[PDB]
Amino acid sequence: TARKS
Amino acid sequence: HEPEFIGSPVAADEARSNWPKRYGELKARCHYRSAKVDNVVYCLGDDVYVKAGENEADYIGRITEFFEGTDQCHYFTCRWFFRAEDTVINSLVSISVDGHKHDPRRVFLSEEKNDNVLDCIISKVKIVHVDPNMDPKAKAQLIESCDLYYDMSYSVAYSTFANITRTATLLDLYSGCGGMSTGLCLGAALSGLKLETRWAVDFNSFACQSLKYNHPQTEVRNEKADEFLALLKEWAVLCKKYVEFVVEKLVGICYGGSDRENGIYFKVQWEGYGPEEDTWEPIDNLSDCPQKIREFVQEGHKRKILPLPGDVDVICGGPPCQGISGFNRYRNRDEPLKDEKNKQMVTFMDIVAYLKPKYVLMENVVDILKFADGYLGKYALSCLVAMKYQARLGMMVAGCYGLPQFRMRVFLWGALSSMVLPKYPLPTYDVVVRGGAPNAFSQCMVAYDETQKPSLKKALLLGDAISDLPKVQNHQPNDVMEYGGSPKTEFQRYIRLSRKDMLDWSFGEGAGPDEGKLLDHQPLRLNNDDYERVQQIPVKKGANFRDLKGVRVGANNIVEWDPEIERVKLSSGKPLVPDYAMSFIKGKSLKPFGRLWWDETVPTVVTRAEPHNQVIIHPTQARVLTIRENARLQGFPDYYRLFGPIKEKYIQVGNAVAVPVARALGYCLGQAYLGESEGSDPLYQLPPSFTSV
Ligand SMILES: Nc1ncnc2c1ncn2[C@@H]1O[C@H](CSCC[C@H](N)C(=O)O)[C@@H](O)[C@H]1O
Repeated sequence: TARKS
Repeated sequence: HEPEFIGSPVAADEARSNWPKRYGELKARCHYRSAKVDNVVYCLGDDVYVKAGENEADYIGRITEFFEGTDQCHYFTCRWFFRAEDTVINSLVSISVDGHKHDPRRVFLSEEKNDNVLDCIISKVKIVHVDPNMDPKAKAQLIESCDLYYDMSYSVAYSTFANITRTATLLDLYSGCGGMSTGLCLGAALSGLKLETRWAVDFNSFACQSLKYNHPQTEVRNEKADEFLALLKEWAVLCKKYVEFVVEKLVGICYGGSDRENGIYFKVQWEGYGPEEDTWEPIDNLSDCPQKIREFVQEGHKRKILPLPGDVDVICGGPPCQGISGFNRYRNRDEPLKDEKNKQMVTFMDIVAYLKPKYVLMENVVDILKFADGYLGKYALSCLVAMKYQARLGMMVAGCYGLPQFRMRVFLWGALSSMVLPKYPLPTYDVVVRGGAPNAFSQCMVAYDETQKPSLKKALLLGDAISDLPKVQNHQPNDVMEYGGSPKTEFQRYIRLSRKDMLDWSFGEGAGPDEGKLLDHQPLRLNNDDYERVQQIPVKKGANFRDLKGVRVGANNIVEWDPEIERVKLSSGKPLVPDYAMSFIKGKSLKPFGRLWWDETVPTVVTRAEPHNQVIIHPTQARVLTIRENARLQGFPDYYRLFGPIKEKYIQVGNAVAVPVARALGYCLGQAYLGESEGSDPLYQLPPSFTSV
């Protein structure tokens, strides 16, 4: 679960 | 089977140079150029599908880094691609405009970056860059060979979709009296571009009368936008085909109309008749004189009385959207377009779709970004993007450009990929912007950040704008009069400049009409009761209806009748203090019959001039603010003449886009248009030459 932000 | 970096490490010094922040949030022990995940090797520059959260769409990224973290974990860094859904456009990918859809295989390269454990990598993707301006065939060949493609970038700031003497025609939709277009052309002139409003469309006859007076050369059409669109369509075919009481000439054309069923009509002037005798006859009623129809079409086509596709460089508009605030803030949200009349938004984009202008400027209220989670705002933007326009969105506060008001509006740029996308001009006045930004579009406010302190001009107040104007009364029938004397302030010196000084070429060489005249200095004529009331409002800062006889403040700042005094009545026998005033804002309002002061500003100049629910009474004179005073507050040059009944004149001013705002935008347009723009910063600082003297 990459984490885009 | 467990992810492992491959090849030798990037030279320690080189890694240090390339990626400084990693040495000295995540920190690196060393960088590699490659990694192997599930039996497939990836390299810096490879484009890759990345695993996201449970049940969320895979991210799409360009690998920029491969490094071992100080936590001895294996990471990779990506510069993300946005799917159209992934942008601000969101759920509005599903819209289409005249057959223009969002290609699901079109992405946009962003500068957003994220780190990840190597095991999130899913697979490689063939993503190619297609030059928007490359030849059409090659372009299809390229797109043919790929999994995904991109022709533009996406930036979160100002929702920017962007590529990776001269004359220009402009078309003003929903033109009103021409606030936006007038200003645009003026700014443009300063850029060195000669931009002229060639056609204007508005269904209020008085607004048109105003625009046509100040811009004689422009083809001012008093009709509905949708009718104008239809007319255009039929005009196309007419050009392709090129076609007693006696008919001398055909002077006009229109499609449909107020009483008339759809279909073309021509305006005929009859032999021996003065104008004002000309009338509209249907197209087939004139099958009699097909030659005269010819005279008109060929003649109209050469003077370009109406635009065919390609004829219009710029389109600006302020399509009305109502029911998106107040009582209507909460109604009809699911299909806002079908609903009510947010419909003009569709029509606007329909005309853009039909004309395909090099630039699009779309103005509107901030609520389009709030109502139904910014639906209308997204819709406008989505349309431009599906039509393959570059685009950006920004919010501009009028007072920031030299006006005694705080009028925040939304402006949407569009530009063909063959054109340079315009920027937003920074504030020139030290008014401060608050948290007014819709968290949906949090990054579209055009303002300087606090981090940067730049010296800006002192914020303008009401006195700064109207202190030089001569006294007049409740009833003032003269729409043309003499100034009492010279202007007193820098602002006053500016709005009293002639058309030439303003670089306003509407009348070409030579001065226009009304030079040095005070126009429309007339207030709403209050009826005898209202007039009697304002006459009783003390002249002092903060004065309002509470200052009227027989009223007092009860506990909790709630207005009351003073038990000691019986209701007062005017000569008419009506109450001096009206009932609505007593209940307005739960009886806590200070607005009814409020008097302005020189100290103050008018947050938003509005279309109605009644003193009932607003502070609109002149500081010293027993009257409401005059039309011209509202005009100045709105940044109109003093020479810009308004026509129609007074109420209609107020409506015109109140609807308008603040001229200085439009002028600033005009400048940015001029520069982008002339290719005299600079690299890709969303914001542009106007030069010294602009701003003032
Ligand atoms: N259905 C319609 N067809 C054409 N014009 C319309 C219209 N509905 C509203 N309008 C015109 O909407 C303008 C929208 S207010 C526009 C102010 C203008 N942009 C300026 O800066 O001066 C007015 O002309 C309003 O009457």
